[PDB]
Amino acid sequence: KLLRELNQTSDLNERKMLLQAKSLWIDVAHNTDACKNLENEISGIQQK
Amino acid sequence: LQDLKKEILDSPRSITSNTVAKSELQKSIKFSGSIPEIYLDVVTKETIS
Repeated sequence: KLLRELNQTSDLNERKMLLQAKSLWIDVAHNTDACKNLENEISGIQQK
Repeated sequence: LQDLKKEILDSPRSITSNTVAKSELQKSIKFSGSIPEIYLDVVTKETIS
C-alpha cells in the first residue's frame, strides 16, 4: 500500500523529472541556438 | 527505481499439499449429499497404501 502511495507520488516525481529534463533540454536548445548565432556572427566576420 | 518498481508491481506481491487432488476428487464425486472435507482429506492423504 505504501508502494502504491509511492506510485501515486512517483507519477508527480516522474512529471517533475520530465519538467527538469525539459528545462535541461531547453537550456541545451538555448546553448545550441546561441552557438548557431555565434556561428552566424563568425561566418559574417569570416565573410568580412 | 520508479520504472523498476512498476515492473516489480507487475510481479505478485504479498500449504496446498493436496489441494488440487482433493478439489478434483470433490468436483467428480457423483454424490448428492454433505461429502465432509475430512473424508476428502483422509482419502487424498494415504501416501502408503
